[PDB]
Amino acid sequence: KAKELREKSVEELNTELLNLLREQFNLRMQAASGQLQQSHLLKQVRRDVARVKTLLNEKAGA
Amino acid sequence: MKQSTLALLLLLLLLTPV
Amino acid sequence: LNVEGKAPFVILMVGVNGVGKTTTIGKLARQFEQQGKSVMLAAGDTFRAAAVEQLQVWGQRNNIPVIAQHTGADSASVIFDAIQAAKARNIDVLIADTAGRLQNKSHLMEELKKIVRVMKKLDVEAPHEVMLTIDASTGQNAVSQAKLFHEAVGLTGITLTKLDGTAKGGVIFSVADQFGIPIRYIGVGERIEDLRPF
Amino acid sequence: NLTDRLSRTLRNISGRGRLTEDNVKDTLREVRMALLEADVALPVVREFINRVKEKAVGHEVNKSLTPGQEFVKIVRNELVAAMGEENQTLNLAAQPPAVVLMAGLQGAGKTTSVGKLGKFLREKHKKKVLVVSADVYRPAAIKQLETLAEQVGVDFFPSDVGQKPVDIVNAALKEAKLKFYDVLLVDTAGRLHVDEAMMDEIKQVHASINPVETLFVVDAMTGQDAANTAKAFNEALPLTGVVLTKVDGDARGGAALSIRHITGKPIKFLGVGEKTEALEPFHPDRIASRILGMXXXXXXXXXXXXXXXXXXXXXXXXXXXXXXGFDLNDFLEQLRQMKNMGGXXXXXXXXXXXXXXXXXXXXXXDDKVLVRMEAIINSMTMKERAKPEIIKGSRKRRIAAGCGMQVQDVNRLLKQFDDMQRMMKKMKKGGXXXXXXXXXXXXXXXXXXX
Amino acid sequence: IREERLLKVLRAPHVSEKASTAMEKSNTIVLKVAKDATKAEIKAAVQKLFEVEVEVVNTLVVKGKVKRHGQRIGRRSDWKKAYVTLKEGQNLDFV
Amino acid sequence: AAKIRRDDEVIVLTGKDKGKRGKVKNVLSSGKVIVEGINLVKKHQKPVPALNQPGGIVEKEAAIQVSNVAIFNAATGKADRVGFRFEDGKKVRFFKSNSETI
RNA sequence: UCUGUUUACCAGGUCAGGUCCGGAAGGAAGCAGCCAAGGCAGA
Ligand SMILES: Nc1nc2c(ncn2[C@@H]2O[C@H](COP(=O)(O)OP(=O)(O)NP(=O)(O)O)[C@@H](O)[C@H]2O)c(=O)[nH]1
Ligand SMILES: Nc1nc2c(ncn2[C@@H]2O[C@H](COP(=O)(O)OP(=O)(O)NP(=O)(O)O)[C@@H](O)[C@H]2O)c(=O)[nH]1
Ligand SMILES: [Mg+2]
Ligand SMILES: [Mg+2]
Ligand SMILES: [Mg+2]
Ligand SMILES: [Mg+2]
Ligand SMILES: [Mg+2]
Repeated sequence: KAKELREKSVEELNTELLNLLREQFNLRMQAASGQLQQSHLLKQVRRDVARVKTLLNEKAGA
Repeated sequence: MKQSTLALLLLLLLLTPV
Repeated sequence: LNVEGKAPFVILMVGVNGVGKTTTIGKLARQFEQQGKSVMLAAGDTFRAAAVEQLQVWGQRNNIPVIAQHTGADSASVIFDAIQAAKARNIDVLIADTAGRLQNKSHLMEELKKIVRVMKKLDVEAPHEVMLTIDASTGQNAVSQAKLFHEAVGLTGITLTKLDGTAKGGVIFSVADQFGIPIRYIGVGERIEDLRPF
Repeated sequence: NLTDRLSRTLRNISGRGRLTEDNVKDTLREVRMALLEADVALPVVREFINRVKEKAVGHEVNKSLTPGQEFVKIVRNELVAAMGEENQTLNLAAQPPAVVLMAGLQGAGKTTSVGKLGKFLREKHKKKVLVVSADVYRPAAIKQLETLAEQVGVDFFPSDVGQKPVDIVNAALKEAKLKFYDVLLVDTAGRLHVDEAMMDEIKQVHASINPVETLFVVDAMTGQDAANTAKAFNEALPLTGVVLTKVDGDARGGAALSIRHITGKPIKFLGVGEKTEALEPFHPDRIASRILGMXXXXXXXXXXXXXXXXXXXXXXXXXXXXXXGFDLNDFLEQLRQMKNMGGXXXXXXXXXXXXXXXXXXXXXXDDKVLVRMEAIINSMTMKERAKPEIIKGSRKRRIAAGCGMQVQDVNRLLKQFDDMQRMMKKMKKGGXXXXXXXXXXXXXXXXXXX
Repeated sequence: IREERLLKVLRAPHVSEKASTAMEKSNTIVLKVAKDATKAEIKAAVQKLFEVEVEVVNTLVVKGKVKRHGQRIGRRSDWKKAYVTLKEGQNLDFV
Repeated sequence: AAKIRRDDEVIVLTGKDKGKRGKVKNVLSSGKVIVEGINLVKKHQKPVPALNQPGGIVEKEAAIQVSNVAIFNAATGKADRVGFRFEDGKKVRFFKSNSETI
């Protein structure tokens, strides 16, 4: 990603980030209940979050 | 009855994966 | 199909429950007796209630000797001894019945394999033919049927039955595309003359 | 075998968080192509999957937001309400007389199903059953019914090919009313729905008998023609219900769905083996769950069938363990009794919690292993069975040589009996709720499989 | 409060016999929550995320045990447990 | 700049397999490779019920030092040594003897 | 000369179960249970 996210406005990013947090919450809720088969997902989302955040900053920064 | 379920359930079962 | 030149030429009939194996055997028996072939029948269904009697009745109607044994006896046995009586009467073709079995049971597939091995041990070259009977009302599940049946007994042929119904039996296309197994006959009713060449 | 395709499908969905409607779509498409691979009523595939598509758009669950639980739950419950809304317990309504007919296509399983019903209702009803074959057409069909009837211990009414089906069934009904029977099972010849002389003939038959129930018999492998068959049989004959057979094959038998779409008649029974005992009450929860791979209804039904055939023998093993303690006598009794109820697919489907950790391709052959155990413990002197700790090297040479097997196997079996001895003791000493709750599922660390 | 903080509070359902007991008998659920979250934020977060009505949240802190792995002495991390009272009104279930 | 890679057909210079040829399954970081039909060991496996793993002696393939295997020239039928050049703008491998690309 | 009792494989017979050969037809080595029996104690 990260080219893809780069072309979105700050608002859509802010809707995306919250979505990612809901997804993350749900995922670790699954993993905590031992119902999670693919674990590769946590890392997927946990990192995507960072990506988004790192953009928000530079859009405010400059 | 109970003791039936108890015994044979984890008898058959517990025999398979253990 | 060429049944010429063997003492006898033996055809194994395989397929899941109710597809038309025993009736098809009847039909083939007629078809080849019409061509001047000497034909006899193995009832290789010693498992299901009246599975042998049913074929014996067909053979009684067609004046075709049917080798028969008790319920609970071995199918492969009746098939072998049928090959033997076949040789003894100097006949061209024995048609070996088998009990219906679901292809995914997979022990019964092995039973069929055993039968094959039997016909192999009597006549080293036999059977030269393994035919799978498929119902027309069936379909892409019969894909899987063709899979486990061909994987098991190495089918040399396929006969589609109940094509007198509304079913087009299109699943053949997907089967023949996969396994390259030739379609031999189409069954078009419940009488003795109801077999047709594909 | 939808579970291969449906597993990749709905498991795929159950992975992705806040799933796009596109993999929702693709998954629906794989359910469509899956039921298309099952040769279930292809137009009805399209209809069913369109329904599942519309249902799967807007659901929310606070328990777990996972959309895969939504697709599994939706496909399940929807197949449930379309298949008759959890009708297991209900079955057929019994009146003091009852007359039921079995109708359908050539080879669907009618004659077999008649004898299954005979046995089942013989067990549940505590009443008298009479059966009759209206089939003068298929060779030895009447004899087939006679054999099955003799096997299930059910009175048989004689008939021959020289008669007319109407006269036959009229005679049967007359004798039945005269001899005070209740449940009557009439097995009819297989016939094409487009064969007018036959369909008319049995319209006349029905007219003569006046049955309370007409059951259409469906091979689970039946194709797209099902909807056309069910309708035809429902328009002339009309049927009051459906029996779905050969569900022990990998065929998904959703064709009955088409059959229940046109007819609207309930589906009462699941034929699940070639044996007389193989009649089950149909249940959409059981067939849909059976497709999905994890089941609560079939878990309670196979634990209640295991418990029904094993009640007096686990009370015999509990009385001998009350007197002499747990031995290879009480274990061997458990083995023969356990071999009589034996099946593997009805066992793994009862436990979804263990099947979530282990591959679904796991199978121990019960007919092999069980009878092997019975055999090995049949090779022991009675002192070695009541006192297993004295079994030694030469003894296991003797046991292994007796049944014609390997010493390693005997070691393995005595190992099993050792574990079950321990388990018997742990069950004996502790309270039932504590011994059942204190059982631990061990991971050598939370990191999985290692 | 901000929602972004909320979604970061609640780690996991706590599973045990005590837990089940309260859940059945007193209508109460048991949570492992971030070490720093407070009764306010947990009330907020359950009421928000599970969308059900919280009465009161009682909490405690569990000191992790001390372990040995291959002679080495480690310390399991601390954490915070929360007994969360739901009003008789709602019925909370694991599907 | 890695000389021996996945799926190359190689010939074995050293060890009990000297002279044998085969196909590379994978490489390991330590400079070890694992080759088809090469360097079978008989390993004893304690039966594991969770993985439905039976017991017994499993013949398995054990890693071999990559210095000991040579990239097999199919043209010459001889073991070869490898080198690198730039064709197009891309870095490519070739055989030293006939100086032909791979 | 009779009674109880015991005595796992390695005296004997039947040899269930299971297992080898065969396609079967059927044989077969034989564990267990039973009977002599090895005894002995009591008479
Ligand atoms: N309409 C029609 N019916 C057929 C045809 N071939 C067989 N049948 C019918 O289908 C039914 C089953 O036939 P049968 O020969 O017993 O099949 P099977 O495969 O031998 N049964 P099993 O597996 O129980 O031994 C019989 O009623 C029979 O008359 C056909 O070409 N058309
Ligand atoms: N595996 C399995 N086989 C079944 C089941 N129900 C019936 N069968 C089998 O399918 C075959 C056909 O059954 P049968 O009772 O003759 O069907 P039918 O509908 O009476 N045939 P017909 O139309 O000729 O009268 C028989 O081999 C039988 O043992 C089932 O639920 N499972
Ligand atoms: Mg037949
Ligand atoms: Mg019938
Ligand atoms: Mg308080
Ligand atoms: Mg406090
Ligand atoms: Mg720490």
